[PDB]
Amino acid sequence: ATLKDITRRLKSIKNIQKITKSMKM
Amino acid sequence: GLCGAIHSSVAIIGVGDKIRSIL
Amino acid sequence: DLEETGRVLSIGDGIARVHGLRNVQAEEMVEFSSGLKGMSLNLEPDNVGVVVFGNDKLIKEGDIVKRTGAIVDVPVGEELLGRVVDALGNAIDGKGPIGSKARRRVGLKAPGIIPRISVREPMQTGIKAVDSLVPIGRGQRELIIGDRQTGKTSIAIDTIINQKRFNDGTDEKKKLYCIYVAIGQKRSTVAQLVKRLTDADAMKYTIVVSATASDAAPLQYLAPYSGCSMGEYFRDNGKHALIIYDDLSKQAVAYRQMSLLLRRPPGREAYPGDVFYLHSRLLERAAKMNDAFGGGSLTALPVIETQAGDVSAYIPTNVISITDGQIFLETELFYKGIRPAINVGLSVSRVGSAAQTRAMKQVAGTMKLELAQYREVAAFAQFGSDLDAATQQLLSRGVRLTELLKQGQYSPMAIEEQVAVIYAGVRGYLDKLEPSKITKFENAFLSHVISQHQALLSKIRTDGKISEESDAKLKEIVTNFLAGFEA
Amino acid sequence: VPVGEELLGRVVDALGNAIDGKGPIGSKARRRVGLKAPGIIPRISVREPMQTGIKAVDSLVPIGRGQRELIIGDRQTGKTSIAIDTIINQKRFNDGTDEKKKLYCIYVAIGQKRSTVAQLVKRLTDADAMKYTIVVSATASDAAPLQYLAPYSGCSMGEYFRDNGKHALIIYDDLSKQAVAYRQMSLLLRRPPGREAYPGDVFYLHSRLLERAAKMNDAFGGGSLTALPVIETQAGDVSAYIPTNVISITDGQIFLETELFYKGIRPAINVGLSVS
Amino acid sequence: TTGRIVAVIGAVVDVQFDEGLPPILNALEVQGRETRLVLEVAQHLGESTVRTIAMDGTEGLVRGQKVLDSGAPIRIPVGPETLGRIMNVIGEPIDERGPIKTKQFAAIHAEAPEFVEMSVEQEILVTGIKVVDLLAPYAKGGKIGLFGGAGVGKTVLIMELINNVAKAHGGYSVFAGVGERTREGNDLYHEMIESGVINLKDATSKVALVYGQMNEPPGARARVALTGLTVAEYFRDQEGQDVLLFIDNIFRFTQAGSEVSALLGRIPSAVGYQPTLATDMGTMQERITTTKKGSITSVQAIYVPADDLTDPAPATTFAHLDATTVLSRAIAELGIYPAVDPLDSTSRIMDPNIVGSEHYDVARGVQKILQDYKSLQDIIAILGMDELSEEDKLTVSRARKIQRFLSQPFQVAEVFTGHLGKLVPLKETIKGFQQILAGEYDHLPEQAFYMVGPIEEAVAKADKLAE
Amino acid sequence: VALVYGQMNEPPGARARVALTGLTVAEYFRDQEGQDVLLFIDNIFRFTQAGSEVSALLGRIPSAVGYQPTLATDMGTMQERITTTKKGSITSVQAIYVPADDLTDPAPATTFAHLDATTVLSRAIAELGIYPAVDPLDSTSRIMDPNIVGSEHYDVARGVQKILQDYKSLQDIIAILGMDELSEEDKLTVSRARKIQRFLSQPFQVAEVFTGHLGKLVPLKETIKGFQQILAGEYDHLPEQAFYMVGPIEEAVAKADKLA
Amino acid sequence: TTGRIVAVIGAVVDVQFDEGLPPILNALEVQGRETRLVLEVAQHLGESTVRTIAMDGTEGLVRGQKVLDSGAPIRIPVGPETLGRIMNVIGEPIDERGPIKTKQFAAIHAEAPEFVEMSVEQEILVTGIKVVDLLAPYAKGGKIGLFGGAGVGKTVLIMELINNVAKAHGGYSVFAGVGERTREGNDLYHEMIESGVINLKDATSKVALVYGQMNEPPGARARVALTGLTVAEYFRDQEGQDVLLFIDNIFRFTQAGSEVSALLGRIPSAVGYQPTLATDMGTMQERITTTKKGSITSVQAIYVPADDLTDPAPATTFAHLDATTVLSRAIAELGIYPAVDPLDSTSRIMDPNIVGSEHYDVARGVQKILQDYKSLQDILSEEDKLTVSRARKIQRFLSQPFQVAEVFTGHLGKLVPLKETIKGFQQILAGEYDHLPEQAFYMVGPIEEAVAKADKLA
Amino acid sequence: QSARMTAMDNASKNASEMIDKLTLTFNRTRQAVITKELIEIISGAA
Repeated sequence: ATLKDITRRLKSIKNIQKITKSMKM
Repeated sequence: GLCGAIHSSVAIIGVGDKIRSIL
Repeated sequence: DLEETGRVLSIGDGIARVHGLRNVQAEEMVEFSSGLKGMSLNLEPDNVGVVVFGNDKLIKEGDIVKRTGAIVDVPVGEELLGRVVDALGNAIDGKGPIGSKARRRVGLKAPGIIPRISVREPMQTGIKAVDSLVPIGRGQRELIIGDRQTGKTSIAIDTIINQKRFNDGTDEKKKLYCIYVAIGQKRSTVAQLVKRLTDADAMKYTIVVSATASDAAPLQYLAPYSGCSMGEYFRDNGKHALIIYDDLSKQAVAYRQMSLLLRRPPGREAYPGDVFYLHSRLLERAAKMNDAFGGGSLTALPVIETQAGDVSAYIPTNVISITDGQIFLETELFYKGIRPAINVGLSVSRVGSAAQTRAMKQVAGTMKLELAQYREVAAFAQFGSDLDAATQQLLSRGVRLTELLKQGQYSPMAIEEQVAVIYAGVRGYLDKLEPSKITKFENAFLSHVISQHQALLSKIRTDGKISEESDAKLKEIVTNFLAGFEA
Repeated sequence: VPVGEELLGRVVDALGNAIDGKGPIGSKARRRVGLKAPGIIPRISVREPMQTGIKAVDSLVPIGRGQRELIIGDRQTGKTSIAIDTIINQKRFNDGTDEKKKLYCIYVAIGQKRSTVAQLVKRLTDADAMKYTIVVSATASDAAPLQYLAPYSGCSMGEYFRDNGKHALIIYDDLSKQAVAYRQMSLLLRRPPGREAYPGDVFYLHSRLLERAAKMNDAFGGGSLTALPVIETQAGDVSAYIPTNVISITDGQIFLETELFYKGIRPAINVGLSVS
Repeated sequence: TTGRIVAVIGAVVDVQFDEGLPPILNALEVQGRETRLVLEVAQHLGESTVRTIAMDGTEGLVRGQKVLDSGAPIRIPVGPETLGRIMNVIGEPIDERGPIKTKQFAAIHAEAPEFVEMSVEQEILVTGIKVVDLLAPYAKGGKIGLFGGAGVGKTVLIMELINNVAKAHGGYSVFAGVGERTREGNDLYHEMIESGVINLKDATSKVALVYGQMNEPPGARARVALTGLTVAEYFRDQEGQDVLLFIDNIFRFTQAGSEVSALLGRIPSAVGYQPTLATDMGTMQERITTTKKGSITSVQAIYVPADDLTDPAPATTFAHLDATTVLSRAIAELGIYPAVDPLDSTSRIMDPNIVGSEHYDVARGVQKILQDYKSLQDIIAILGMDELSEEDKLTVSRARKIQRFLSQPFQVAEVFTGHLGKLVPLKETIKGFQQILAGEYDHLPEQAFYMVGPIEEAVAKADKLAE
Repeated sequence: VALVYGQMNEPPGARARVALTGLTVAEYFRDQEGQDVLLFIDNIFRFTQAGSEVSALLGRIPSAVGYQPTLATDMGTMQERITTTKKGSITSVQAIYVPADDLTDPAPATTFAHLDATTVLSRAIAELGIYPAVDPLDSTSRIMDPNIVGSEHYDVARGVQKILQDYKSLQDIIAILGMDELSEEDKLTVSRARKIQRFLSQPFQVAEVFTGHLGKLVPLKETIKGFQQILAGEYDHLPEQAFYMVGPIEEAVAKADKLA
Repeated sequence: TTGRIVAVIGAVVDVQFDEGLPPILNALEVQGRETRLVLEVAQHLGESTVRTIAMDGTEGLVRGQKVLDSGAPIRIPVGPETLGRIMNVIGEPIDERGPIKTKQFAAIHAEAPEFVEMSVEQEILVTGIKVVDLLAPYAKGGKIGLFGGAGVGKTVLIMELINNVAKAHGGYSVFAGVGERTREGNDLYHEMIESGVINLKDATSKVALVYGQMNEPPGARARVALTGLTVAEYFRDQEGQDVLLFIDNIFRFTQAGSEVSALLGRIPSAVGYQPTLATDMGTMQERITTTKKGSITSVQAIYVPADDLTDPAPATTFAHLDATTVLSRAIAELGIYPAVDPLDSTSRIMDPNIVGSEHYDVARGVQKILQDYKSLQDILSEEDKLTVSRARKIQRFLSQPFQVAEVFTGHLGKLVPLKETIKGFQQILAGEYDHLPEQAFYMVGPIEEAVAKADKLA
Repeated sequence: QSARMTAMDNASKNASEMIDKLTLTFNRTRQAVITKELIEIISGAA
């Protein structure tokens, strides 16, 4: 909805993407 | 966890901490 | 007479509209009958838009306005050193008159392409993260940028404090006179600031120029330029000066007030179209001169305050683009324990290696590469208990070098002290030391080497690198010191 | 505007004219609409319960006599229903003979459609609640000045009870629509717009109205006027400009959410975000 | 000199003078009014016409109505006779207790103290409020700001500070109600009578009250802060004793300026604010200060529109403060009171050389653990707690206990909490967080730490929670 | 049927007034004939948009999003005529365009309060293949009341909405990790909600070219019964696709039998 | 004719003329001032008054000060004598070497070539750089977006491009610094002298420099790209050349246009940009094209505001670009120079129809094998091992020693002809050199040197 | 181990698509905020 809210979500899903990839490996 | 339907499909002993927390 | 005089038509919000003054020049300083000054920013067919230098309660409709042949200039020279002045160079420290022998216009053009030479002399901050990863050279413009209370002023103050070792020396190339420009701050904050510089014995080579929150907008607008001209005195006489603009966000706000009230067209965030031009005129005046023009320099450290980390807002964008590099400070690093709160990955110096000594250049490269490799893997530093040793080592070297970039306030470090700590992490001597203990280790280690191994620190300075002999001695000291400290 | 007990059981427009077909309104008293709120001295601390009969409200975010408590939320979250249950709740006290426990009610409809106001009135009549209720209605096809005015006029009717040792409750349904009507007038008077095109003093519009809800000390009769203003949010953003403007006026708020509503949490009150 | 009203639009009144035009800031008196109506000169428009801001309602004004120049700005009663009394913007008594028995007066417009008059002294002022004392302590004679969106706890906190600091103060206090609730003014007035800090029968009153609440037109709300602080300036300069100045809410000064800005003929700046927002604020804030002549400890409640801390009004306020207490709805929503953001509250004196290494280390340790947890929350919300390393889930459990131990029942909040109020000594605050950080209470439940005073109550609560 | 037209080839004055022309025709039949009238308008947003175009030419100071300052009053003066009275009935159905899919846009946002029943369509739902693309958690009616539709109707409706809302506020986790990470409890609610979502779809007589299916009309009692049975778990064993694009619940049973 | 200043508001100056008014775009010369002050007409306000944008500072100006209509738009020196020189937006020398003695002058506002003048011929401008020529080739008359900040070898790439185009084709270059930092303008000038692309002692200079520095008014920074364009147009339209034009930075061209529009009181469009964003861009860009006479090809360094590729500025610019050169820090840190990302850099003329069938196949083969190598980085079989060693040798053969970096390094710089590049990567894909070592392919020119590097080091 | 490898591969893909979707929402909102603020400023000035 608001830029601050999206900013936090974006940093969160970016970390998850990396962790999920390492967990796959 | 994080292995899809591994625990749910198989779910008084049970080997695996997911077995007892689910049952 | 309507050629050299005028009458106020209207007055409000620091703007006087004046009839007459047909002979006034654009940007000329005129005088009201009350004694207050004004600057002629708008020359229109039927009036002059005059921006007022003070309270408008002393200006009324029908008041006479006079051209006085006034030149917008400030006192300039070594007499300003140790003094606190307003935007116009008037003493505000209560220590009497400035004994100024020379004056200089506040509004002057920057040196062109030709009179300059590549930036190549180090401007040492004494801050490990900066001197190693965001190096500043003399003549450069390096932005300090971050949200409120991220540690911006502290970087500037520690840099000023750092020059004392050079200024007390005999080397006629290393010295560096400092100018701190306070724009829009509160008076008590500036008073605390000068106390800090006084206790550190830094005021003796420092000029403080201050246009505070209650000062009229045009004064805040001029203050940076006034300070610049003071630094340009050193630049043009074969000397080296450092200017801090703390901060340019507040200067832009003051200029916006004037522009809007002069009814100039608003743009993004209500700033006028010449707001870039405002800061570019100022910051281009920082320069390194070639030997033909005296070899002097002016280095600028502008300060920009961002809002909620938005480095892409209008004023940040402008000053980022103008400068030669940026030191980005962040709130979540500050509270994580990363102090100074520098984002090493985002911060940049386009002058780079050219501004470093050989001693720093022999360790800064390795550190930069290892931290870059660590940043690729850092997200799962706490989510990789079974990942292979190679990436485990990158993480282990990683938050060790990061701990070594942490630094306390008010004790900037000599270059040889910096490289001795950076070498210890780079050559792998702390890989087995618990992360949380490194900051307290370095404090103890540094106190120990300064007091007992000054001969070692001199060898890194006199020889301008870490030799095999120095490497062996540092190995013995670090390893044995580490075992005693971790107990 | 016409002022007094003769308005009870009647539906009137923004100027107190009878719109219910029941005959002319004949009060012995009149009152100005734009009077300033009582200052510090005529007041005394809110201490008497204004019972809604809603468990969640009365227990968690209690309302007293003389208080202002906002009802806020997205469309169709149950806002009007809080006010309606509250009006119906007063029958228990109003049927009695103790005048200090009674609560006379005023429902101000601003910008609503006439059929909605009619269904509202049918509900209040069936519950035998209209007899102690004044309905003040400035609807969607009424000119902007009438909608702007309606809350103040209703407030004046309520201040009658307040200044005569009695207790009144007033509902402003809703202040979002009043702000819109006021925005129109202001833009067309060529007064330059501010945030979201609303006039520079959109806060003052609501703050002067809501300050007039007050609890009076015994010197001034001990009476009270309690206000339940209503604000409609968009996409559930309680933290928006106009919402926080009105939250920053009232003595608390009841925040309703669609998520809670459909989960079976009805009344759909968000506890953490609501306060008294 | 005499003028005539030529225009009226809301709070803005234009007056024409055939002869002696009054200077900007002068107070003008409208004739033919039942109660005194002051207009303040804001601009000279030209054509012998001034533009003015009214200090009361403009209803009933007529074009042609006579207006007298008083020959000075608004002047108000100052001195010891203001103590225990309530005044409005223009100095009139609003407490039904007759005239302010004084004859010393002061203009509400004044120059800020110069740079030479500044004091650099900064020593800790202990509040008994754990979160404030630990993380961002206040300083005696310093400028303190309490930021918050609507309904997050600015006023409750200011009232708790008045309770914890002002009731045992060695000098005088000034409270300025600026654009707030009249009900809160009545609450506070009768509370101070009950406590004896105001006495209606003898001269032992310690507090002077000035109010212009949100029931007043914008001119009043734009100027009441100046009135309130003028009273404070007298007690600072003509006496030399220490003064406490409380303002709720200083935002309302800027808001009132924005309400009339378009009618004063200004093009808007960002977010609908007046172009003069920052200089307006600067000329007012720079008077609110300690000097070499005397000390003012100022505590200002600061409203944050739409909860946005980047809003020009609060954003411009930060630089005027020495200590900042930032309240958050995100925290209040959790039942954590006071709703202080431990990762957005700062203080000049949070320095190891001032508070000592022990205090500083624990404060930074608390902030680190909380920032580490904040960064983890979102990851664990999706991937789960079981994915965390033992080191991470230890920082999670300790952080959640630390978050709770920062909450505290206030004496002034007993009507909201259902708990008896508590005041915690600084020594106990440091020890308590030290022990949690050190893992000394890892075995205790989370909730034991919620809504208590000293750490001994958390232990006792944990025992009570067993059975 | 009487027809009145002022389409998107017309200048804004015509587009702003043509709705009034339509209303006037209906008003006659309602009042001077006291008869049941149906009024269909496609599309009432266009009235407000046309108003925005003229307002810009009238030199008004604009309101939010560039709209006419008179948006709400103009709409009110028009909408308040579209109504049943004691004199006669108008059942009105107005198609309402939503600019850039933004329901908070002043045009659609101001329209809501003028309605007794709202059917809100969703692009996201259409893209999933659910037609009609009705948002079951954003469509409302004043007669959704147990005292009006009876407790059985009301209970099944609210029960359907509860399971759909419970499915909705799991979307965050599902989008990342999929359905296989959820608890057995949540998996059950997801499976039923997905079947309900599909059983809410329906072939229209009018959309036969696009669906490829014969149109279906379902009696109210059959609608109640079908969703009642799904909520009760009577068809937990059936595949989700069986519930897609059918009429009564019996067709979903027959469809599943052909699959397995 | 002579007009009079009636208004001065910042860099905006109004001038009244008694007789015929100067047309919009005409240069006006302010009388009685130390240096030269040009005012460009922007509007006819009515009542014999024009509104102008100033090309330098306006301080010290008086109402009534005399102003001369030049009779034309800003006119600048054009010809061979511009090569090696630095001029400003109004064509004045700023290198302190004296007048730029051309036999022609030309107006900086010139209409883009007409429809009938258009060339349909699609031709590769051979740069002699392996990464560029093979994978993301430049098109004659095309525009190339140059991406990457600093420290990625931008200037060395630029200098080598100038060196190579002059050496291979015989075409000169023009560098327009739009919002040039004065410090970096000095650095570039002296670096060009060191590399030899500027010669101060003879007439062999390969570039003409045009600088619009950051401290200059909006009007100057807005028009300086046009000045550079005009210098380039001479070499095309008068000497039949395939000319190179560098614009550093295109965003600062847009930004200066936004500032000028703001100053003239024009209402801002989306995101604060000028309402004329697309036409400001179009009237400039369309002058860069292939005509019957020759071509101007342009390399344009791109700044992307807020890293938002959908921002009006980059979005509008992207419409005019035919190729990209992406300079990468990751490629630089791997020691590969030029630091051009071989997968991110693209070209519209990478087509089996425009470039050869042999060109397309090999380049597609290099792309596939580099992407497949990245796929196998996560994880091999005999086929996978063969594709890994082939790709690693391809990564190195994409690197190149530059002629411009010869005095600094000592390593002989190489210009590699197009067909030599294609056959070089063709012989690696076929596995013909998988018999030979890997690091023999690092920092060499033609493939014959990589064979010799294996013949010598065996 | 196969199932975890599988599920995490898909999760990392879903995260990727969500990052893109969110970045696009972010940037549309980023642009809209700037445009809206400017339109309010222009309207006030006119």
